[PDB]
Amino acid sequence: LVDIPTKMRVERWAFNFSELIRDPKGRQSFQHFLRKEFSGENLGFWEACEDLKYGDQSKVKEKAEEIYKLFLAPGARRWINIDGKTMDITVKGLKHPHRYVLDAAQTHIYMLMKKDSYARYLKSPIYKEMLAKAIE
Amino acid sequence: RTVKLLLLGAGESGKSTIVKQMKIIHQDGYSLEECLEFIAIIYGNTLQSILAIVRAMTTLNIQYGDSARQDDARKLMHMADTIEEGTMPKEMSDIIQRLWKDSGIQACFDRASEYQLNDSAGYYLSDLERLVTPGYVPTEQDVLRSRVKTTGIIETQFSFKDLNFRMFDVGGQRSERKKWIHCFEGVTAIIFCVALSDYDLVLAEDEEMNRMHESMKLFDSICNNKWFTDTSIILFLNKKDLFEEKIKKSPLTICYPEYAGSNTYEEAGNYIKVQFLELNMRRDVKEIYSHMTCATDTQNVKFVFDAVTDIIIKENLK
Ligand SMILES: Nc1nc2c(ncn2[C@@H]2O[C@H](COP(=O)(O)OP(=O)(O)O)[C@@H](O)[C@H]2O)c(=O)[nH]1
Ligand code: ALF
Ligand SMILES: [Mg+2]
Repeated sequence: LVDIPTKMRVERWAFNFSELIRDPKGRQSFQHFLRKEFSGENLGFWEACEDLKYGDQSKVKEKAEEIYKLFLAPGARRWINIDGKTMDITVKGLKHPHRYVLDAAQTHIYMLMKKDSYARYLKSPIYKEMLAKAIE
Repeated sequence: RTVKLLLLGAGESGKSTIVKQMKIIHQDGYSLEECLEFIAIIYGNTLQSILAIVRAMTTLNIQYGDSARQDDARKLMHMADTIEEGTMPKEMSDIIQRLWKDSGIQACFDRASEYQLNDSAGYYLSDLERLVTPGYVPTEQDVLRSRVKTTGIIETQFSFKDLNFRMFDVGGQRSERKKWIHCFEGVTAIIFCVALSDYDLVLAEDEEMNRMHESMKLFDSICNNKWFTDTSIILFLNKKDLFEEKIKKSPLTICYPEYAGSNTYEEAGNYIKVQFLELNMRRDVKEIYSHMTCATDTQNVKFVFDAVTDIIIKENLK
C-alpha cells in the first residue's frame, strides 16, 4: 500500500532533523533533495551504517568491508566528507570489524547533513509541496 | 542576460561566506527568524572551538595558568556529551569564560596553527558574554562568522547590473571535488578562494599536508582546464584580516622556504599572490584577476564583487 503522511507528520519533520530521518518517507523525500544538491552519498552512508548495526550480524565483516570500498576508500564512488581524525579512527577499527565500528564516521556524516543539508531542505519546494499534499 | 558563476576553492577558504554576503547585498539579507536559526550554529562553533583548544593543552603538553582550571576543563568535556547539541547553559558559558581567561589556554590558542581550530574561535570566545545575554540576536557579522561545512552543490540566484547571476557554491574537501565536474559546462566566471592564512596550517583531510600547498595544487588544476579557457577567472586571496595578523608572528618560510622578503602583509601577501598566478599555462591569452579579500567584511565584498561584475560585463562585450 502507498504511504501518504498526514499534515502533522510532515510538519514534525521540521521539528528536528532526527524526526525527518527516522521516518521512511522523510528520508525518501530528503533523498530527492540531496540528489539535487549532489550530496546523497551522506544519507546513503547513514542508512548503510544502520543496516550494519541493526542487520544480520552474520556478515558484518562483509558489510563494513564493502562500505569502506563504496564510501570511505580514496576516490571511492560514494566518497564521503569526513576529517582525517575521524577517518583514521575508522580505518583502525576496520581491522577488527564489528557492529559499532562506523560510529565516529556516522556521527560525523549525521551532523554534516543536520547543519548544512537539512536546513536548506525545510526551505526547498520539495518540502513545501510535501506539506501542501498533507492529509487533513 | 544570464551568467553562471562558480565559487571554487579548498575547504574553509571562504566560499559560503561570500554567498552569505551576496544574500546581504543583493537579496535583502536575513529576517529575524533566519538570524535566530544561527544561534545554535554559533553555540556549536563556540563549544567545538573551546573543546579543541582544551584538548590541545595535553596534545601540546601546555599547562594551565591556574591549576584549578583543570576541573573546569574536565567538567566541560562532560557537559559536552550530556547537554543538547547547539545550546549553551549558564554553567557552561561560565566554565568557558574562565578557561578563556587562563594564560595557558591563551598560550594554546596562540598556537592554533598546531592543531585544528575554527577561524572564528577567537571571535566568539572573546565575546561569549554578549552571545549568551538574554535576548541575544545574532548580528550580521555573527552570522557571517558562523561555520558550517557545506556538502554538495547549492545554487543561489540574484540580479545585479541587469545580469541574472546563477551562483554555484560547492564543497572544498577532497571528497567533494569529484562532484565539481557536474557544473563545468557553460561557466561564465569562476571566483576561486584561497585562504591567505593557510600558509602554516595543515589540511583537515590529511594533517601531513600544508593547506596552502593543497590550495596551490587545486588552483593549478582548475585554472588550467579546457572547460574554462573562455571563462572569467578571478582569484580571491582571502582572510586578509587574519593573514595580516599571523604574518607578524608566523614566518611565511613555513610554506615557502625560499621566501626571503619581510613577513608583512604587503610583501608576503604579494609573494603568495605571485605563486598562484604563476601556475597559469596560458596567461599569455587568458589573464587572471585577483583581489585581496575579507569575505566576512560586507564593504570589501560589495566592492570586490562590483569589480568582478565589471570584468564579466567587459569580457562579454568582446
Ligand atoms: N576573519 C575572517 N573569517 C573568514 C573570512 N572568510 C571566511 N571566514 C570564516 O572562516 C570559516 C570558513 O568559511 P566558509 O565560508 O565556510 O568557507 P568555505 O565554505 O570552505 O569556502 C567561517 O567560520 C567564516 O566566518 C575572512 O575573510 N576573515
Ligand atoms: F569548502 Al567548505 F565548508 F569547507 F564550503
Ligand atoms: Mg561552505
